[PDB]
Amino acid sequence: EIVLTQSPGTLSLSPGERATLSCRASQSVSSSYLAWYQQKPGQAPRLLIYGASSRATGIPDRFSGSGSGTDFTLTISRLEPEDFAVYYCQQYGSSPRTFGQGTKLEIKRTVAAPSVFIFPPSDEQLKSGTASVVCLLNNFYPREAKVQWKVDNALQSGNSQESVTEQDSKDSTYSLSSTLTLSKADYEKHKVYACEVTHQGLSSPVTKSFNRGEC
Amino acid sequence: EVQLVESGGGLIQPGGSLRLSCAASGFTVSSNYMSWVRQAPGKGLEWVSVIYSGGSTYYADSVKGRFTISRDNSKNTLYLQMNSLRAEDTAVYYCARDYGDFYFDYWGQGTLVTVSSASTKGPSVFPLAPSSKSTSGGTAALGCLVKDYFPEPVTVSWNSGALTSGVHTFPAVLQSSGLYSLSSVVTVPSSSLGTQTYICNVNHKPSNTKVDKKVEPKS
Amino acid sequence: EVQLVESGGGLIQPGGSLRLSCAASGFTVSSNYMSWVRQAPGKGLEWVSVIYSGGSTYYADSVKGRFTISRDNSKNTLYLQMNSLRAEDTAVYYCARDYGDFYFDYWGQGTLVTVSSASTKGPSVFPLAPSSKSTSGGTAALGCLVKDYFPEPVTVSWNSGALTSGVHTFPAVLQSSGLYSLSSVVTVPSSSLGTQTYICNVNHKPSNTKVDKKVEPKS
Amino acid sequence: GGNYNYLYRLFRKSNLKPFERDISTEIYQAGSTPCNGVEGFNCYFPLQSYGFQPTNGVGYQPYRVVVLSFELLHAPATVCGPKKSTNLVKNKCVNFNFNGLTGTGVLTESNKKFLPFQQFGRDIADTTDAVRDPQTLEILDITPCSFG
Ligand SMILES: *[C@@H]1O[C@H](CO)[C@@H](O[C@@H]2O[C@H](CO)[C@@H](O)[C@H](O)[C@H]2NC(C)=O)[C@H](O)[C@H]1NC(C)=O
Repeated sequence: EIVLTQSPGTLSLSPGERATLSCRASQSVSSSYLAWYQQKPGQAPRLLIYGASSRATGIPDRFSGSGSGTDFTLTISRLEPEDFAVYYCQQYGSSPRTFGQGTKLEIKRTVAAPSVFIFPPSDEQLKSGTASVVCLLNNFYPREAKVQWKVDNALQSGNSQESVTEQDSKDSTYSLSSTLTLSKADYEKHKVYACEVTHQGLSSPVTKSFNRGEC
Repeated sequence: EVQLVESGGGLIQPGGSLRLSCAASGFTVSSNYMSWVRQAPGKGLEWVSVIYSGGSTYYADSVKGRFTISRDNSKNTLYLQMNSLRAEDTAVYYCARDYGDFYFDYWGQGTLVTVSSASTKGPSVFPLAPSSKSTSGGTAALGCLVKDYFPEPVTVSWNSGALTSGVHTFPAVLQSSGLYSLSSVVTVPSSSLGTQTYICNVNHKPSNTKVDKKVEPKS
Repeated sequence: EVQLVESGGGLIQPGGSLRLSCAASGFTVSSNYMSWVRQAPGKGLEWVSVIYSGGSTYYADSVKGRFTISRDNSKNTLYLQMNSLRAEDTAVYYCARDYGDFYFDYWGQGTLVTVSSASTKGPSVFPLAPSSKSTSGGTAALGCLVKDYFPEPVTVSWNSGALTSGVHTFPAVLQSSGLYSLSSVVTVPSSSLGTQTYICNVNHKPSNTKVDKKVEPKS
Repeated sequence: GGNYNYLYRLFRKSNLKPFERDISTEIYQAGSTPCNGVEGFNCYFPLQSYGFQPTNGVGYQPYRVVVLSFELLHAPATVCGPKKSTNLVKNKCVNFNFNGLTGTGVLTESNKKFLPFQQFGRDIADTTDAVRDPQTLEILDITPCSFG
C-alpha cells in the first residue's frame, strides 16, 4: 500500500546543527521513485530533491536524502535558521502520486515571557449590542500558554476563541490573541473582566484586568 | 522562467461551475505536462489532475465525471473547468509545471475555492484604542478589529503600508455564526500614543470595501 | 405516533426548482398513503398530490407536468420536488398522513413556499419608547418596530423570551414597496418605565440577523 | 547492479499514428528559444531508461512483449496453417478427400506413371479415376463401389 507517513511530524531545534528526518511508506517502493518538498507558510511550496539522490538547481548543498524501500531519510548537514518551514515527502513510484502530512521545523528561543494586555470593548460595539473583550499575549517562546478568562472571578468556559501567529522569523517567538464574546446585556451584568495568563517564563500567572465603566 | 500566475477562484454557491485560469510566461506551455494539486487548509497536499504534451488527461477518482481541464496554447492559458461543485472541495488549488517523472518543479501562486455558505458579507471595523492596561513602560499597543465577514481573503494595513514594526495581524477566527473575524495590533512608543498617524486600511477584495479607521487613546 | 416534521421551503426565484422534505417518525411510512395539501394565506385548503402504498401517484391538474413526488422508505422521508415555479404557487404546504377513504388524519407542521420577489432583505429595527401619551394610570406601553424585510418568517421576542404578559406582536403588513413590516408592543406598570430590562430580540431566520434593542422612555 | 540498457521516449509534441516509429533522438525543446542543439533549461533529452533490479516489486519486472498483426486485403493469401492427415485404407468403399478432390469409391494401388507435376488422372468422358497421395506421392486408382 502507498501511504507516506512522517517519522516525528515536527522538530524544534537550535540553528547550526545537523538536522535529520525521514518519511516512512506503507510498503517497499520501487527504487527511489520519490521526492521531498518544503512549504513556506503563506507562500508556494517549492522543490527539494528529486529521486532521493540529488537535488535540482537553486538549492545549495547542505542537504542530503537517503534510504531505500520503506525507509527514506533526509539530512540537513547544518541548521540554517532561515530554512525553518514545513517539509513534505512525495512519491511518484505508485500509480497515484500520494503525499504525506508534513514535518514542522523551528527553534526554541530562550524562554521568553509574554507581554500581556487586555482591551475592553469599544463604545461603538456596545451600541451594536455585543461586547468583544480581547486579551493579547505578545512575543513568547513556549506556545503552550494558557489563557483563563474570569468574569467577576468566575472562570469563563466556552465563549472565547484564540489564534496564534507563525513563529517569528526575527526573534523566533509566538504571539497569541484570545477574544471573549458577550452580549451587551450580559456584559452590563458584571464588573471585573480579567485575563489570567500562565506560561513557563512566568513564575506565577499574570492577570491583566479592567473594571467595566471606569475611565 | 518567470511564470504561473493564478486567478479566478472565490465565493461560489454549490451546484455551480467554474473555469479557473493559470497563465504562465516565458515558456512553451504546449510541449510539456502541467498539473493541478489541492491544499486543504488544515490538511496536506492532494493531486488533482494532469495533462500531457500530446494532450491526454487524467483525474483523481473523486473528481471523476465532474472536472474538465483544457488549455489554449495560442494564449498559454491553462483552464480548470470544475463542475457540479460539492461542499468539501473547498481547498486552495495550485497549477504546477510538471517534468518527466511527474515532479511538480515550478509552482503557481494559488487561488481560493470556497463553496457557498453564508454568502459574501462585508467586514465591520472597530478601533481598539491604546490604553494604560495595554501600556507598559516604553511602549503601548493599539489595533483594529475587523469582524463578521465570509469572503476569507481580507487585508488590514497600517497607515497605507507605512508601519512594519510591531504590526501583527492574527489569524482570522471562524465563529459559530459562520463568519470570520480577526484583529491586527501594533505596538508603538508610549510617548507616541496620539502623536503620529495610526490609521488601519481595511480592504475586502471579494467585495469592494475600503475603509480607513484611526485609533486614538481612550477618552 | 409522533411524526411529520416539515422543512426546506422559503425564498426562491421563479423558474427554479425545489425538493421539499417531510420526515416522519415511529411509523411504517411505506405501507400507507401520504398526501400534499396547500394553504393559500388568504384562502382555503387545496389538495396537491397523493402517493400510494403500492407507489402510484396522482396530482392536481394545475401542477400537471411540473411537480414530482417521491419517498425513501429506507430513511422515511417524503420528497416533493416541484419544478418550473410560477408566482401563484406561493402557499404554505402540508404533508399529511392519509388513511383509506383519503382522510388526511395526521398532519405536518408546515413550511413556506415563497416565489421570488424583492429578494431577501434584512429588517430595520427601531424602539418605540414608552411615553405619557402611551401612559395611562397604572400602566404604560413600549415596543419595537421591525420593518422593511421580504423573507416573511421573522420573530421578535421580549427579553430573550422572558415577558409573556402584555407582549403582543401584530400581523406584519405588506407595503407597496413589496417589503413587510410589523411592530410588537408590550405594556408594563408605569412605575416601571426604565426600571427593569425590556430588550426586544429580533431574529430573521431566512437570513441570519439577530439584534437586541433596548426600549427606554423618551429623552 | 541492474539493467538500464532498456529505454523509452517520454516526450513528443503529438501522439502517434498506428505503428509509427521514431528513433531520432533530439533535445526536446520547451523553451521557445533555440538552445544550440545543446542541453540545459527547458530543452531536455526525450528518452528515459528503465531502472531495474531483482528486488523490485511486482509489476516492476521485465516483461517480454510480442504482438501479432495480420494481413488479408485482396490478392492471394501467402500464409497458411497446419493440416491433418488421418490415413489411407484400400479395398473398402470409402469417402475420401485428396487436398480438394472430394469423392467416393474403392482405392487401389496403381501401376500408371504420372508426370512429376500431375496430381490426378481423368478418363474419357471426364471422370476422376486416379489420384496421387500428397504425402507419399504414389498413384492410386479410384474405382466406384458396387451398385446394381
Ligand atoms: C513426408 O513425410 C514423411 C514422414 O512423415 C516422409 O517419409 C518416410 O520416407 C522414407 C523414405 O525412405 C521412408 O524410409 C520412411 O519409412 C518414411 N516414414 C514415414 C513415417 O512415412 C516423406 O518422405 C515426406 N514426403 C515429402 C514429399 O515430404
